[PDB]
Amino acid sequence: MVYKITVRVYQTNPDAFFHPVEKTVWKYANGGTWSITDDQHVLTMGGSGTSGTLRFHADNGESFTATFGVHNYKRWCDIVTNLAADETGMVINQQYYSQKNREEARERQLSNYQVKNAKGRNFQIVYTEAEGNDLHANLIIG
Amino acid sequence: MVYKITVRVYQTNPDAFFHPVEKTVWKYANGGTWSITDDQHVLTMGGSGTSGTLRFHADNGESFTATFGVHNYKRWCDIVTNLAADETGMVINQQYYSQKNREEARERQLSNYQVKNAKGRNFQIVYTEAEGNDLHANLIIG
Repeated sequence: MVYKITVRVYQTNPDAFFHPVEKTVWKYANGGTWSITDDQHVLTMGGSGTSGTLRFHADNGESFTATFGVHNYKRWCDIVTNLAADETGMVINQQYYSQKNREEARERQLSNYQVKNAKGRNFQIVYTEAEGNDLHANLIIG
Repeated sequence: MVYKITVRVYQTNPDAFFHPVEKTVWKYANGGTWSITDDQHVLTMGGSGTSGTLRFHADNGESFTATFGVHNYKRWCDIVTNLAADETGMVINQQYYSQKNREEARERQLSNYQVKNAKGRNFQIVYTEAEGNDLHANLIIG
């Protein structure tokens, strides 16, 4: 059955402004689509076992990836900060199915995750609808 | 050596409606960003030698990828209409730097390319500004 993850982005700090610069979809479970409905990023997936990655960028150099997916019928999420120049969104998205620490993050099936970058800025994902096929999550930027 | 490719999408046939469902950026040349300015898709790249893939999807089931980038200081593009169910945009984008047939398609440095899918719908990419670091291309859907 189709899984959908609707993401709302909350920027709370005026000292920086992030905007999406990359939207990727993993190939498993017949892939999926990244779309927009009323300023909401909607990830529609063909089933459980795949994911999608949003990469954001602020004009001050700061950047992070926010990956949302469904592993064994349960939602998961992870945030990667301090990205290298050759660490684009498609690079990160694939790592959750090849790189050990990333695979463990997905297998944790978190309804919420929190991490900071080197500058101290906090990034959080919180699933407000954390069960079923219609998932909703807030992306909160500190 | 920063390159920018501005893409304008033209849909000419009311029997279908396509919309972007994936925007990827290849990791080479310090990667880059996919952005939006006045309904135009803007691919900014840190240098020559990388690319970005836009995957489009119609509600009838039709899909294709339009990849734009710079190879050897000249613009290039390619359209893939025979998307496998496990071939998302990030899959296609990487193949231009791993699969020989896609490598050759990139190294041809096309500023103009036309191709159809199995249903007979035509897809076209034309660079109206095919010179310099500020490149401009039309994506015309038949």
